[PDB]
Amino acid sequence: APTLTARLYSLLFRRTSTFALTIAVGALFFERAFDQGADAIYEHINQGKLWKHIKHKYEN
Amino acid sequence: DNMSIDDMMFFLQGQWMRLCTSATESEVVRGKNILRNALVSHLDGTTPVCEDIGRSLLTYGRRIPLAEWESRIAEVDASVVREVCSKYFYDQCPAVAGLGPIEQLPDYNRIRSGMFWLRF
Amino acid sequence: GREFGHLTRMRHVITYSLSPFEQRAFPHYFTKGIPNVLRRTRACILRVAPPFVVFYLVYTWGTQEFEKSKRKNPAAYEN
Amino acid sequence: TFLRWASEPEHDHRKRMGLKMLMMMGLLLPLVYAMKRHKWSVLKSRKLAYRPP
Amino acid sequence: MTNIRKSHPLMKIINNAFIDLPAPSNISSWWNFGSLLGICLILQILTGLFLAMHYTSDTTTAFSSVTHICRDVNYGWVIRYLHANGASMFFICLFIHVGRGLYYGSYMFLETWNIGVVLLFTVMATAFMGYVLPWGQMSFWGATVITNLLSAIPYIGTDLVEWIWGGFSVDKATLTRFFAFHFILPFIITALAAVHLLFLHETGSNNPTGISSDMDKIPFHPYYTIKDILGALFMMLILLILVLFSPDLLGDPDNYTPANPLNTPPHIKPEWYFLFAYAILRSIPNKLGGVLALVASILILILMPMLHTSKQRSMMFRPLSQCLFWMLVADLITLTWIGGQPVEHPFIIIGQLASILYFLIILVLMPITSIIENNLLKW
Amino acid sequence: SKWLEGIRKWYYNAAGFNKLGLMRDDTIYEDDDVKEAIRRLPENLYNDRVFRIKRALDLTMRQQILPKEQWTKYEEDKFYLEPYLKEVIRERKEREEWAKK
Amino acid sequence: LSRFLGPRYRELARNWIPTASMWGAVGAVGLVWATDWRLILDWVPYINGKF
Ligand code: HEM
Ligand code: HEM
Repeated sequence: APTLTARLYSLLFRRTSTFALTIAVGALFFERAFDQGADAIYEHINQGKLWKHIKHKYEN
Repeated sequence: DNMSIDDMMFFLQGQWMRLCTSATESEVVRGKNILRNALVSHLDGTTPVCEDIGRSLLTYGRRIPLAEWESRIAEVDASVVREVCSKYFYDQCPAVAGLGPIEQLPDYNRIRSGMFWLRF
Repeated sequence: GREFGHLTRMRHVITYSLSPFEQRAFPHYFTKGIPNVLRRTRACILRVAPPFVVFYLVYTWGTQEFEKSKRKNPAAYEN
Repeated sequence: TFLRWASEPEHDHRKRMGLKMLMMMGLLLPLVYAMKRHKWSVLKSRKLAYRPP
Repeated sequence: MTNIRKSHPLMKIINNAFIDLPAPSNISSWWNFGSLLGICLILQILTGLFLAMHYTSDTTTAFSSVTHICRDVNYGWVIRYLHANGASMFFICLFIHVGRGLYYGSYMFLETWNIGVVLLFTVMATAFMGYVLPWGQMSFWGATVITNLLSAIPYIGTDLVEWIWGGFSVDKATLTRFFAFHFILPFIITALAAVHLLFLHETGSNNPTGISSDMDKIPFHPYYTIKDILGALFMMLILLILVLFSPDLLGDPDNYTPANPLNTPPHIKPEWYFLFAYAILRSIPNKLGGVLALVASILILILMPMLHTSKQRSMMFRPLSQCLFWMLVADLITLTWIGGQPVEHPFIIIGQLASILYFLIILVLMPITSIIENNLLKW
Repeated sequence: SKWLEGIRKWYYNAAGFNKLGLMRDDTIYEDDDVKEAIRRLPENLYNDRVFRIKRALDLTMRQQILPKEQWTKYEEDKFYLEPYLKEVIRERKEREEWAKK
Repeated sequence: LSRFLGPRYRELARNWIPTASMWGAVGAVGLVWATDWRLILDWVPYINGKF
């Protein structure tokens, strides 16, 4: 009964080509996810100050 | 020689990886023929034949007949060789023993790195 | 010139090593590492700290003395 | 506050980039350290024995 | 067949340099500061190249160009503060490397040490000329004072100063010259660093214990490569902390005012890396004496190999020498602090005593102490 | 003498080459005279010196010190290289003196 | 300095002093010529015409 990690190795990490493709796709998705999450964190920490948080009052 | 260890290790690991990744039919036929000749030539004379009988009974539980060996050899193809070599030789940690002027022998990290190809 | 083959002559020195994949990256990292760090700090501190302690004393003395120098002297305006 | 914005108009963007770099470093530094340890474990666990004749 | 890494000429050089280079197994994290310096140099070159795409060397447009980079070039502030704080990190790594060389006896590699001293001089010149480029008040007046120091040279000082100035005082000509020199010098620094690494590879690398490590050499590619990458990551962490949280921590606020040649700033102090030399200069009352002392401060590294008297290369096994070395480091911090502080009653005497102690520690106390240690070891 | 021996022993313990298993001559700087002296050493002493140095470099690699029972004692430290180094320096002094006149 | 204090080196200094003095003159003339040092050049008769 292979574990998750062994499964990951035998599926994607064994040959460098699949490794690199995994790295690229993970890179794209991680970039998206980290950007979203960090932006959420920064906005929450600075909630009420950012122009995006107050533009509605002065817009329209 | 003391100054040729690194080169020979590089070539040996290169051959291992070449068999693992891009073995060809012709060399497979050569290997099968060599194996057939070794099997038939070794089992010549009462002493080697008796040795094979005893060792085969102890290990295989049966003396595999030469015809069975020939059939199993004939089943071998380039795909089979690549599969088995990838299973046993590729990205596997090796065991190394050195004796004498072995300073040029690559450090174990380099030896393990040689066991896989970044191209493949 | 300096290549692995002919660096030096050594005899009868046997070295046993383990594959990275067979051994843990962080073995006893805190159970052994923290005592070792404490030992290293103990060995070094007597030699290292005192010069910086003297520097801190000098710095505090200089800052305080400058602040006193800028301060007014009552005797100058006694008359 | 307006004068501070004038002097440093990239202030909020600088803070955002600083947060992102802090998180990315907090991720990477342990991982690169782990890679270094994995490569160095062969030497760290190396046992040398002198066996003179 | 042959391995291309070992047979192709460019690949052969690269291999012998940073792939199969026999490196000692026990070099500490103090041996990553050299690679950190190389990374800093490459980073400074790239960042300065991107800055120069928007920098103009005319006095009418210098400060306006810097403001244009800061506010209008996309991500211009990142590049600019990366350069400014990377210079400080550069000098941090330079000082740490010099300290490592003193402590572990790396100065015994005469050729590498002397090339390193030349690199130090060139890097300090590059930093000074670069600081003039923003053309703030600090740039102008610090340039005036530092260049005016050269006038103390007898019989040729005035002519040499006016030649460097390009005129009667610091002005547009000087700014343009400093831009050209600050551009060209880093590449000379790279060439000198290549010669530096060549001389180093000729004799190998000294280990912390100070004993020859030919028995225990390990390849550079599978170990120190990842170790240096890690050091680069840590250095980048520190640098990005500076860039993205305290971008003006190490810079004087006055440099954000346009240079006024008719009014001086309240305080005229050079950058922090030059502060110890500035304090030494101020210590000596005579101008020529001050200039000579400032030169000797750096040139003493040339005499350091001659001063070596211990039978042991490294200070790891010499406790008293370690006490002297840390006294010297504390003295350097003291000199930097005094050079920061204004010239007044408390600071003057501390600076004079600190400079005297610096020269004494390097010249007299350390060799005598090493001789005493040799006697103690019965050597 | 006892006072001098006491201060020498204090310095010996203050220096860490005993902690790493090295002897005093193991820590000498390898100048040309020292290189010739090492070259002239008998095989047993050369191999022992090489192993002690390698073990010390290994210990410093992991920032560890040898167990206190294995520390080299001040009394048992033997200056193996010193006779050979003295002979080499004597030969060098003779050559320099001949060169002088 | 200890090695280079003997009869032979004192002879060797005497042999190379005329050469060292000659090269020093070459440096002295070259510096004056390159810099057009008017202090020294005024004494020389023909070159004095420059100024
Ligand atoms: C070791 C390499 C270098 C060092 C130590 C160095 C040092 C400095 C320093 C301290 C400043 C002042 C920055 C400020 O006041 O904000 C500066 C500015 C500058 N340097 Fe460099 N520099 C280096 C390389 C270069 C290179 C290679 C170039 C161009 C190819 C360059 C171009 C500039 C420019 C355009 C500025 C103006 C930035 C500003 O106004 O803030 N520098 N340099
Ligand atoms: C931009 C400035 C410099 C660069 C790029 C540079 C580069 C390097 C590099 C890559 C190394 C090998 C790595 C290491 O040993 O840590 C090294 C070592 C060394 N450098 Fe520097 N260096 C610089 C400044 C200096 C200075 C200012 C000095 C002396 C005053 C110096 C003297 C030495 C010495 C003696 C070594 C040998 C260290 C050893 O063998 O352990 N370098 N340098």
